[PDB]
Amino acid sequence: PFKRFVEIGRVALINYGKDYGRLVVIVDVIDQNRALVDAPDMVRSQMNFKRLSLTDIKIDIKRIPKKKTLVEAMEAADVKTKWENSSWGRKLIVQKRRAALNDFDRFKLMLAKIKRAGVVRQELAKLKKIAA
Amino acid sequence: AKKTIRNPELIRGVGKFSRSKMYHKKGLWAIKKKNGGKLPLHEKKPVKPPKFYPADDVKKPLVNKHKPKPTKLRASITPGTVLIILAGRFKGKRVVFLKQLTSGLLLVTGPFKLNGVPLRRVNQAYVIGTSTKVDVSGVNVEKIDDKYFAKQNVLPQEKKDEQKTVDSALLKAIEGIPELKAYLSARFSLKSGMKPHELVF
Amino acid sequence: VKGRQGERIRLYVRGTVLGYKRSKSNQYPNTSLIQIEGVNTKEEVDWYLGKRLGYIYKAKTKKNNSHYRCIWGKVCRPHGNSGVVRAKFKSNLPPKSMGAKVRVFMYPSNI
Amino acid sequence: VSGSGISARRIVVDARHHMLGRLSSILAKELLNGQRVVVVRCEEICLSGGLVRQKMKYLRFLRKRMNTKPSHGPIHFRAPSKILWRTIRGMIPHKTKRGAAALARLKVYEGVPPPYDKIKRMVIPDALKVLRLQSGHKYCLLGKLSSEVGWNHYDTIKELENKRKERAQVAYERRKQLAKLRVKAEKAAEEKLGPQLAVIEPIKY
Amino acid sequence: VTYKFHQYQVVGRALPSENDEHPKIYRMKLWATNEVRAKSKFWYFLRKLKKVKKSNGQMLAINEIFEKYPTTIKNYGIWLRYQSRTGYHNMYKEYRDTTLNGAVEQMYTEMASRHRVRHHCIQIIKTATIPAKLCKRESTKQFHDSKIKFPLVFKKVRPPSRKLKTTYKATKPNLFM
RNA sequence: AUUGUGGAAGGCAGCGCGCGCCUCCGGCGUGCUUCGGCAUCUGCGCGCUCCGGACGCUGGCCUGUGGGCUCCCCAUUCGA
Ligand SMILES: [K+]
Ligand SMILES: [K+]
Ligand SMILES: [K+]
Ligand SMILES: [Mg+2]
Ligand SMILES: [Mg+2]
Repeated sequence: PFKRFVEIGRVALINYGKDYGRLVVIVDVIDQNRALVDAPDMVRSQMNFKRLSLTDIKIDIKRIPKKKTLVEAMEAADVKTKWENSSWGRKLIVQKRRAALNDFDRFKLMLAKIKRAGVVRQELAKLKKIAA
Repeated sequence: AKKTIRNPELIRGVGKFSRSKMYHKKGLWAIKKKNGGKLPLHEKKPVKPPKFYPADDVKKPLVNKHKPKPTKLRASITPGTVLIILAGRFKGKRVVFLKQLTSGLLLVTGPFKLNGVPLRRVNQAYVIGTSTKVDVSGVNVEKIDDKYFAKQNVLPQEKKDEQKTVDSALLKAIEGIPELKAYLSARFSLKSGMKPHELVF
Repeated sequence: VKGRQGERIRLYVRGTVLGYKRSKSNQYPNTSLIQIEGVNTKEEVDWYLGKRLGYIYKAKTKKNNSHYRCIWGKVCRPHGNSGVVRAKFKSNLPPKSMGAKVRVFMYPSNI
Repeated sequence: VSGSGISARRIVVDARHHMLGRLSSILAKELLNGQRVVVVRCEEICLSGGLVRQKMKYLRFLRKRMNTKPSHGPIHFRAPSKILWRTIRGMIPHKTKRGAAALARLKVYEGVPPPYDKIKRMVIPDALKVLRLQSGHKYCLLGKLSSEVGWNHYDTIKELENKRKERAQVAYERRKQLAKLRVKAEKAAEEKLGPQLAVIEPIKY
Repeated sequence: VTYKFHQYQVVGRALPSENDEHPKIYRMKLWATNEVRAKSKFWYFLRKLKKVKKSNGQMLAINEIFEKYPTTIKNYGIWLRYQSRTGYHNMYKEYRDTTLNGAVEQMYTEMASRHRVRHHCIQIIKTATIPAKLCKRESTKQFHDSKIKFPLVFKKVRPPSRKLKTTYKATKPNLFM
C-alpha cells in the first residue's frame, strides 16, 4: 500500500531547479513522465516528475481549474499552513534561516548552545547517580 | 557669481544640457550686448653654471596625463561598523571602524580594553565588514590622522591616555547592546563545514 | 574540552593540488589546478577569484631559523563546472606537491 | 569525477550494495588526489549482469597465463578484497611512482575487522545499487562470485559478521536508552534555560 | 518559452513572366529550427512538387505559428512519411503536449529511438488536434481518465543543486512511494 | 585575470570656470522646432577629463640561517 499518489489536487514540492522549495498543485497529467502544475504565483505549466516530490497534502479540485478556484481551494485546505507547520516543510525554512544568520547572530547562538549543553549535561549526571 | 554647477552630469563626462542650451545659460548672449555686440578677447597669460657636464644626454620621461584618485571606501564599511581583521598579529579579532584617513587606510579601535587592539591603521583589503553597527557619535577622533601613526621600545604615556579618551566614549555605546562586549572580545574563526563564500557577515 | 595544541584561529580553507593545466598529451606547469574544499560549482568559485594562496612545505635545511617554506599564488579563474580553479604561483609548483594541501586565504577582501 | 576535496585523516567506506566499477572509479580518483581510503565488507559488493555472466568473465580471465612460465602472471586473485584491489589498479597508472603511491594509500578487507568495527563507515551515493541498478535486473554479490572461483573463507566471514552485528545491536540499544535518558534531561533543564531556548527556537528543526 | 522546432507558414510563387504575370501563390506549413531552414525546406518541396526552383521563384511571406492555448493539454495526431534503410513508409502517431511544438519534438525523438530515422529522412504530411474520443493509440487513451491516479515508481535521487553534492554520506538514501 | 612596450610632444578631442545679471537642483536674449528640443548664435583666457603606451604609496632586506644563479647531483609530473 503506497502512501502518496499522483492525482488531480496533489500538492508537490519542486525538488530541483530554479523553482526549488516552491509548492505546486498537480492539475492534470500529460503522460507518465510529465504533469500539468499550477501555483498561485506562477503560470500553469508542465514539468517532469523527476523534479517533483509528492507531499501528504491534497486539495479537492477539478481538472485544470481556474486560478481563482485553485487559490480558494488551497486556502480552504490551509495548504501553506500545513506544509510550514509540518516537520518536512519546516526543514526547508530552517535551512534558509541558518544560512541567513550574520556573524553577530551566530555568536549569540553559540553562547546559547554552549550554556544549554552545560546545563543538560548536569541534569544527565543527576539522572545517572539517582536513576542508575 | 554662480552658486551651482550649470551642467549636471548624467554620466561621467556627459553633461545634461547641450551646447545650444549652455549658450543660453552661460549668458554669452548677454555678454555680447555689453561689449558692443562682440565677445571680449583676452590675452595669453604673460641658471647657476653647472659644476659637471654629463657625457650622455639625460632622458626625461614623457608626460603622463593620468592622475591618481583617492582610495575608495567599500560600501559595506560605514562609521561604527564592526570589522574582522584577516591578516597580521591581530588576525581574526573584531574591531570597530571609526573613519578613513587621507591615505585611504581605515582607522579602527578594539577597543583596546575589550580585545587589546589600540587605535591602529588597517588596510581595507585585509578586513571584512560585518552587518553589526555600534554608535560612534560620541567618539571624537578629529585629532587623529596619518601623522599620528608615523615612526620617528616604550610606548609614550601620551598615546595610552589618548587611547582611553577615545575608548571611554565607545564603551558606553558597546555596553548598551547585549552580548556585544563578548562579541568584540572573541576572535572570528572557521570551524568544520564553515564555507566563507556562504557566510553572511 | 579537548586540550589540543595548535592554531587557535583558522582564517583559510584547505585546497588540494590536483595537477597542472594539461591535455591528453601535453602539460602546462605555469598553471595549477586547485580544488577548494566546500566549492562545488563554477558559480561559487566567483567569491574566491583573486584570493591569495599559500603552499607551505618543509625543507631539510633551516632558512631564517625555520624549516618551513612558502610559495605564494592566487586564484585566477574557474576550471570546468565542478568548482575546480586555475591558480598561478610566483614559481611553478613542483610535481611533488600533487595531492598536497594549500591554504586559501580570505584576502584580498571585496566584502 | 573531480574528487571529494574534503580534508580527512582517513575515510572508511562500507562497500555493501555498491556497484563494483562505479565504486572503483570514484575511489581511484580519491586515491590519486592524496586521500587515504579503507574499504570494508568487499564481499557484499554488487556486480551487474548476474552471476552467470560474471562467472563466465572470470573464467575467461583464468585462461590468461604466460604459456612459457605461468608464475610470471597474470595473477588471478580469488578473494573479494583482492578483486576490488585489482579492479582499482586498472583505473590507476600503477606503473608510475604517482600511481604506486596512490595504491599504497588503499586498504581493502572482507567483513569489518578491528579497529574499523567501531569507526563510522560512509557510503558513496554515485555507486549505490539502489540508485544505479533498476529493480529486477540481474546482479551478483562479489562474495558469491569469489566462492565459486576458489575463495573458501566465505563461511568464516559470514559467522564473524553475524557475531559483530549482534554486538553492534547490543551497543545500539545502550545508545538508544541513553538517548531516552537525555530527552528527560533537556526537559528538566527547560525551566533553567528560558532565554537560551528562545534564541535556538527559530534554528531548531 | 523555447522550442527546438518552430512552425512557419511560408508563402512563395514563381517569378512573374510575360506568359504568366500573376503566377499561382503557394503556401506551406513547415517545421524547422529557425526561419532560414524553414525557407530552404519550402523550396525543396516547391521544386519537387510544383517544379518551381528558388532560382526562378519568389519568397513572399514567412510567419511563425504559435500555440493558441499553451497552458492546456491537447492530443496531437501526426501523419508522416519516412525513409527506412530499405524504402519508404507511412505512419500515424499521437502525442499529448501543451503545444504542437512539443508534440513534434516528441515525434522526432521517437522516430530516432524506435526506427533510427534521422531528421532529414522525415516528411510531415499532416498535423491536427484530435479530440479525446477520436484518439486511436492506447498510449494516449490511458491518460483520458478523470480519476487518473498512480504513484511515482522510479524517482531520481539528487540534491537540489550541485552545491549540496558530497562524495560521501553517512547513510543510504531513504526512498518510499 | 594577463600586461606598461615608448621616454621628443600638455597635441588632438569633449567639457568646466571667468569675460553680463538673477530668488541658484534652476531662471533671463535671437534663429529653427516634430514643442521634447537643436553644433542657430557656441569667441578668448585660465583649467579639467574615459584625452598622442603606468604612475604613486608603504613595507621587508642589504655580509645574514639573506638574495641570486644560466653551474653540479638527485627526485617528481609531462614529453621522448
Ligand atoms: K590592470
Ligand atoms: K638584501
Ligand atoms: K624528469
Ligand atoms: Mg578529470
Ligand atoms: Mg616604459
